[PDB]
Amino acid sequence: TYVISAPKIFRVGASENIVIQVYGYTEAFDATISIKSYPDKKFSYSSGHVHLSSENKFQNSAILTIQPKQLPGGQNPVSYVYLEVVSKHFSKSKRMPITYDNGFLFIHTDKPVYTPDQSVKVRVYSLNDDLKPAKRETVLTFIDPEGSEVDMVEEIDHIGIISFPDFKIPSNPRYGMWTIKAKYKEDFSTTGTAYFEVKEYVLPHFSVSIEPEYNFIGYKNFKNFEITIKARYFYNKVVTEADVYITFGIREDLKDDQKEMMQTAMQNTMLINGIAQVTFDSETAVKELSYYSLEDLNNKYLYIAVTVIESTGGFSEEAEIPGIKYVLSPYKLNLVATPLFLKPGIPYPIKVQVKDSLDQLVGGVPVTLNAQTIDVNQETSDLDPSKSVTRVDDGVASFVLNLPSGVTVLEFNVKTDAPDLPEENQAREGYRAIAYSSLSQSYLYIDWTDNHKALLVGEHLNIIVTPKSPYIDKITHYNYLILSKGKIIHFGTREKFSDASYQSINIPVTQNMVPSSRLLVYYIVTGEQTAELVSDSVWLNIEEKCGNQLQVHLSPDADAYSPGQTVSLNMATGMDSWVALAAVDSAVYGVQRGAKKPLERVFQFLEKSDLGCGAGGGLNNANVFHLAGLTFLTNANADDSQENDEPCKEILLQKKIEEIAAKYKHSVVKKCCYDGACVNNDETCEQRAARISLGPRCIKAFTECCVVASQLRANISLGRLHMKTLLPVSKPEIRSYFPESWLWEVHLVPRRKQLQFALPDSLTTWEIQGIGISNTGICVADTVKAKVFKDVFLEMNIPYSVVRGEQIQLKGTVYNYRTSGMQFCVKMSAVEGICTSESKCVRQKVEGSSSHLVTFTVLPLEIGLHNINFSLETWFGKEILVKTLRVVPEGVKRESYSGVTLDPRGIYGTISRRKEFPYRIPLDLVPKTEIKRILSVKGLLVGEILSAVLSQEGINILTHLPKGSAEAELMSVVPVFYVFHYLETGNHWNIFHSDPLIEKQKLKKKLKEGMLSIMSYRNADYSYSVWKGGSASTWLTAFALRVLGQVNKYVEQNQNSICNSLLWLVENYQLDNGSFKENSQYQPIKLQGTLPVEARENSLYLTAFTVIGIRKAFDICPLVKIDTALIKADNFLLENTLPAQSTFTLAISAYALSLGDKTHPQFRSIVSALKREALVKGNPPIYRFWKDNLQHKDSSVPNTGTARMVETTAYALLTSLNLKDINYVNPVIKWLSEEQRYGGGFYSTQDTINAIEGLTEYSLLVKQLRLSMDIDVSYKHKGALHNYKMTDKNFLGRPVEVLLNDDLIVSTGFGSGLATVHVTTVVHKTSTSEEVCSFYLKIDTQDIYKRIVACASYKPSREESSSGSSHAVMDISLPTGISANEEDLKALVEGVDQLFTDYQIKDGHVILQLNSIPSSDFLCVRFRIFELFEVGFLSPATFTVYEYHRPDKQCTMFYSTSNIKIQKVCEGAACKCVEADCGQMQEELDLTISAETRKQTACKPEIAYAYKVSITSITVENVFVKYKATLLDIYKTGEAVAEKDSEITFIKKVTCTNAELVKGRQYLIMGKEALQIKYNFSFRYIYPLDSLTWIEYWPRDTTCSSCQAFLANLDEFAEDIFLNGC
Amino acid sequence: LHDIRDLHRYYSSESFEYSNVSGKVENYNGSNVVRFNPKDQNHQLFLLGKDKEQYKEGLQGQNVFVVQELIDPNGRLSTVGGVTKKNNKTSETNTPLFVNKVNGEDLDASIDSFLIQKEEISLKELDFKIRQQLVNNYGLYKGTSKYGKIIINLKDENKVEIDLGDKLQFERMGDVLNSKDIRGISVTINQ
Ligand SMILES: *[C@@H]1O[C@H](CO)[C@@H](O[C@@H]2O[C@H](CO)[C@@H](O)[C@H](O)[C@H]2NC(C)=O)[C@H](O)[C@H]1NC(C)=O
Ligand SMILES: *[C@@H]1O[C@H](CO)[C@@H](O)[C@H](O)[C@H]1NC(C)=O
Repeated sequence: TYVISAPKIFRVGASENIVIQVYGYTEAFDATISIKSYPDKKFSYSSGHVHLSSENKFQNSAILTIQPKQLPGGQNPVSYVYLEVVSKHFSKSKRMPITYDNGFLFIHTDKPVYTPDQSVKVRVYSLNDDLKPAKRETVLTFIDPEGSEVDMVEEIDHIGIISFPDFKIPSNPRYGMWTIKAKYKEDFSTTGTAYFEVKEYVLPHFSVSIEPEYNFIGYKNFKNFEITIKARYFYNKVVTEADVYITFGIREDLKDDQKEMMQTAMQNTMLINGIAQVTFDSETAVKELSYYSLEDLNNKYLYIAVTVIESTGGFSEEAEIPGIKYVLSPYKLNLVATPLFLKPGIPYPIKVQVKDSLDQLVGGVPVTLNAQTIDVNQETSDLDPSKSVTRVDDGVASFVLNLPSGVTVLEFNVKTDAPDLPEENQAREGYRAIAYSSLSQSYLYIDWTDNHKALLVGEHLNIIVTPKSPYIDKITHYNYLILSKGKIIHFGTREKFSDASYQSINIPVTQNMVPSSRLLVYYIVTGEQTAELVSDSVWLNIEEKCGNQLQVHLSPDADAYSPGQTVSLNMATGMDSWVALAAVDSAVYGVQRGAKKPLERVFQFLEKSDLGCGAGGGLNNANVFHLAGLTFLTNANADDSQENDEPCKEILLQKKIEEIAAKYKHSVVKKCCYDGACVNNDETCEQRAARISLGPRCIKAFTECCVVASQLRANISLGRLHMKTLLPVSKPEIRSYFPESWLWEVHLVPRRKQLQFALPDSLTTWEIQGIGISNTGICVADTVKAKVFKDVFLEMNIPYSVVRGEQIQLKGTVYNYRTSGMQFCVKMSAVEGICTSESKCVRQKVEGSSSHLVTFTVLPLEIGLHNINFSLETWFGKEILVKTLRVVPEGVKRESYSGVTLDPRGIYGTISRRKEFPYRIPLDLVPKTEIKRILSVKGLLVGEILSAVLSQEGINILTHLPKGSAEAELMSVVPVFYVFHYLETGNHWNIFHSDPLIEKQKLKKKLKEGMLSIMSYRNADYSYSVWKGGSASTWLTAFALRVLGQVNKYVEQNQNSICNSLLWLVENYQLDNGSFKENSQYQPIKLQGTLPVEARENSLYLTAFTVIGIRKAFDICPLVKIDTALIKADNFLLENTLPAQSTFTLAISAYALSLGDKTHPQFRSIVSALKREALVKGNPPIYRFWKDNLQHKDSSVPNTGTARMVETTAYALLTSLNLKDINYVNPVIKWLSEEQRYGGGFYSTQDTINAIEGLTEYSLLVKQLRLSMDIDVSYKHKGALHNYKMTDKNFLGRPVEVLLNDDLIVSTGFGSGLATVHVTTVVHKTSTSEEVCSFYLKIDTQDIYKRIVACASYKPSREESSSGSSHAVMDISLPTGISANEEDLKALVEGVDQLFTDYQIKDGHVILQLNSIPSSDFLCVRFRIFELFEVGFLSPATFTVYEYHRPDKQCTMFYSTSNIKIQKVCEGAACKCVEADCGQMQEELDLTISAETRKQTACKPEIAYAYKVSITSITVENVFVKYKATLLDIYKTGEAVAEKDSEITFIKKVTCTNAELVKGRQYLIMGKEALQIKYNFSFRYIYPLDSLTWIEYWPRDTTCSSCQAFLANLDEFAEDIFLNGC
Repeated sequence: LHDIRDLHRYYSSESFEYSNVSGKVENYNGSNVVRFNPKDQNHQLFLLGKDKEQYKEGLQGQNVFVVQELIDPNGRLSTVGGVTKKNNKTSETNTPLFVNKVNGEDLDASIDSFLIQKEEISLKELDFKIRQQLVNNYGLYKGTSKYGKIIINLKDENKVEIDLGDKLQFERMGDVLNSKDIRGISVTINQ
């Protein structure tokens, strides 16, 4: 008979292995095979002429191979084909399914967790069916955590290490589980998938740790679990009092972003001295709280997450434990290479294998084996139970039961008999075995032994062929067959030993078998009735020997490196190979890097191409061959494969509110009550409910739960009370950063290559991994950690900025990481403009593995001045750190209105070859501060907009306007888009002296990365939304469309998205008149009018706007349904503009029609309307523009432009520019290109996009004009400043800060072209009194520690509606060193009661944004602030609030964060320096409110002592030197030599008119330690006496000029210090 | 020349390959002999294949699979054949290639692969890697392993054999081969 083996499936592009081997007599005979198509044997893709003979034992092999044929998408092509073989003696073939999976996609993201703005490194290792390079073109597609695509890109496969382009995480991304999929561009269904998690980084206030009783939960504890949390500041000093909030929850796994929390999660065991603890009764805490009533029912995770809010500062810190596996039984059995089919007469083996809750092998466990059986005679048998014990080296507990030939199904249970494990938690498993049924009564059994868990390649497998049973022994030859990675790779024949039963077959283990393999062995048995094939088979796990041993090594093999060391790394291979380095901050993975495996991670996956299944052995010679992964081709036995195919799988008081979730009926109501009660005592419940929009459905859920929690706070409870009910809202925050990775290069290493480099200056354990791929396959190498780190180092905390003549406290901490302690000595460098206490080596001691606070007080008089060197000294180290100090003035206005259009050729209405900008000093100028002003001269009307995009990298907004809105994310793409549009659509790419083609790549990019930027604000329905998670705004959806449509010209945007984004407005938000309704409450503009008028107007404004959008973008989705809509819309506008209500309204209406049919008679009417409305400067027109009003001609165009002014005129200009109205428009752009400020469109956003578009689109419509002026910028009286020939070569020259105090003069020669002079002049004034207030404000600092309460009301302009403002922002400057309360603010925006919609602390400013500032009354933010450091005579910051879209509404106000008085005099600054820093003697007597101030002035870490003493020596005589005092009692032991009773001096020189200790009196003293001048012939120490020393009279007067109430406390304080320690 | 111990020492050796090497003939004895300065010494090369009677003139920078057959103390090493075109296309073919071990009635066979790293390839170099592989992965030249025949396929009806019992094929070591032509190798080992 013949046998022709082959896989169960074929694969396209797959070299399909097919052995043929046969029992034919002597006559040699040819054998050809090939692949032919379903029922017509016409197509034959390939074949093979492989001629066996008695020489080849009649056996052979062929590489058939079905390539690409049927490509028709939709046709179910390819499904099924025909295998064929040919000879002289027979011919036979087969119908057998096939597939499009060829190879493997391996997605190597550099690290697996990112934070906003990091750049994801990525590459792809890809292999084919043959685990070789597999060159192809591949395509991935990142998928945001919500499951919409977001990007895409293909790339070419030169070697197998496809290298894709970095994917920049959004400025403010969609936080959570990302997914990168990858597919083969061309044919082939093969799929890669990978993930990464985008979490939101937050700065940590103090280290919160959390440690659980043990690492799994087990029957033992489950009525308890000692979870210990430990809080501590970075300054080596534990938290004291703290408020702790721990909430638990269950969990399916650790790829599950979600987990069902659980009510009654203990609150407050207030942290206390750096620790708190609670035990967690899991039994209770799950039952009624989830489907989990038996612990049994639970072999999933327990989630813990604490929130520790510091009691003193009021800060807050969160921490979590992802999960903690629950466990029934701490062992886990699993059979081991023990096939589940019994051959009869053979004794059945059952090696079980015990493992611990940590998947290591565990020996010496006893294991019982009960088993159960029925006869073919249909009789049962309840076996006697056997017990063995698990081997020690093996982990295996091996059994064997001898089975009565007539056995059929055997059923076994298997358990551990831990003598100390209770019955329940004993570990168990069950299995079932069934007989190789064969009517020839014939069977087969093969096995083999080897004492170790893996067959080393090179070894030799002796494997025992026992044919037992077959009614007879007429066996000719035994034949085997070995597959691996889905392919047969060996096959052969041993002659059967005529005499005896069994023999051995000795197969070498070959490198081709490397991950594993299977073999199957058959003899062909001639039963008299019919030929029987018979065989058994076994799965062979073998050693993960690589093909190319790649091994990486570091040159200095030392286990620690210097933060900067140059160091050579080595590659290694036994065969030329491709490498692929990477150096991740090892810390990402870190926390229990689950054992699993490193290189087995890939091997596991990459061998699910093992078609087969099981430990081995079938059930029919079919089954046997089946599970092998094969179906075979042999006329004798049914080569069948019972239907379909075998999806084989792994056989081889706040609780009182929390009950009121009883009004579930939607998630949003949950959140409604939850954040409903939260904590709001500054307004009533129904005051908050008012602000609720989400739906009167949850308003009850809000007022209900709120009152409940409000009365409750009267009952749970100094004046410290703060309710809560934690829920991070399921947001992935992450209080630790992870540095960008490196060494991400590929390399060609022929057996060797070495490539030095010094590793990055940074405290990081660099795990530097390095996979390789070559013609053997993929081989990840053993990693190589390379932590770098410096032993001791200092950091200083400099502030952002300080005002001139504010006295600043400059802290820092010095790091000891050596195992022992040591001595340092940090000294700061006196830089010219900065006062200080030196006219010094204050050597301290740092306890080992810790850090000693450092500080310095300074005080700058010179503005802007920077630079301070810092130094420290250690026995074996002296190191210098440099720093730079931003110094500022007070209240900052910049007036730019100066500019010119240089027009030498009079093109524009006259000849501009001069403008003088002079000095104008505003009588509000802050003394001794120079007037800064910048000059920005460029060719082209479109030259600012060009210099802005090609002088700075990375896309950027064009104003000071705050990033909260989605609108700001959109406005970022703008200036690139317009630049790229003007650059490309007017071919001007030849501007570039450089390579233009690549300058173009850059902009496409800038354009794309910027486009994605917005996605976070894309909702699920395709509707975009103003801010994140904010109800869809009909408005921003349009504007998004508008800007998308625009950028589609040059960067294709996703069609399907844009369709639905479009299909959203029109299907839901177009009234039965054709106008569009806005959905959310977002007020974008405030229009003028009566309450009725407005709504009318407002409606136009939207409908016009949303047209321009659909209009702008319509072209990527011309869609019958939305053309209708466009018209019904267009209709309303024609039918509803023309009794024009505002010029602004008109203009959009106009520009919007302008983008459709621009001949409807009516349109021409409107354009008439509009065109009639305009105004003009000089006769004839040299300037035209429109004013916002409409023919109400108050005519206050008060020498000043305006966000809305520039807006409307851009709408006119844009309408006109459409109707190629060329001449009209000139004086219009003369006035824009002289309005826009240095850099870009100054007034707000919305105009600036239009005005830019205008400016561009016109410089496009009208021809350019070869630049060739000869500009000259020059001081009226001072010598000439610069002057340069302008040309099309350079026109976007440098700016220039005009230094000198003189009138300036730009002044081009004759020449030609158009150069825009802008000159944007900044100045600081002391006052607002002058300015125009559009908002009523109030602000001050409350004490009920300290907190800010800022308010505002909108002052309506005449004609205006009483509703209050449009989308607006409040902007509070914080006083120098006074952090705001992040959490307080989060509180305001983050709730259904949201008062604000967006907070942010940028550069020393809290910055809030909401849709309105009602005039009805005031609107108040409040939030608390902590004196981050000691500032000394602080100048005020400012509380400003303007309207986003019309900044012309800037009410500004100075305020201060403290009431502190106290006098001096001080001239030109030489005053606050003759007083170095010297100390302060608190006033005699004292006011109540101090038991709190007195303690705190103690252990504050800058207090290296606190000890009461009295002056025994202050030499009355003049010229005599410094103090010395006798100590009386020590509260905090100074870190210096002397003990209670001794005298210790006190030093200070120079005039200090600010404290005089009276000799013979006992002053209490508090400050840092004494300065050691260690030794140059023997002496001492003592102290500074600075500005936070609390030198203070101890009036032990006990009766004097009637003292008291100050002694009660110093006698209090006194016996209070030592005990409360610190 | 024949023996089992030796054939395990010559084919396990360090192979090398060179290019951009141009030289000008001199005949030592029979017909030819050459030399080249590789960057460390000064070698030698014996041309004597049927392709040499077309090249008694000299080498224009070809590819020379310079593996040592014997050596001089100065490091220079004699060699035979191994020359290829240059500019030699850096094509990389993954070729079929079987291996059946005979043991009288027994046969342990395996389907496999060979990697041809060029466009045209010298039968010397073809034979050196065809045996280097058997020596390190199929138990060649170690015990009863030493006799056999390599049947290279080249077209429906052609084959170039190589007895394994001896490396006496100095003169065809000049022959050259088209990479893409080779349909599939097939070895049979008789122990
Ligand atoms: C601290 O600051 C001073 C002033 O900048 C640094 O002085 C410079 O040192 C470098 C190296 O010798 C010189 O090239 C510069 O010219 C110096 N600057 C000037 C103009 O004084 C000094 O290096 C810093 N201290 C240390 C040790 O780095
Ligand atoms: C709160 O009110 C309840 C009911 O009036 C009262 O019994 C209880 O004393 C109060 N709670 C506490 C602990 O002060």
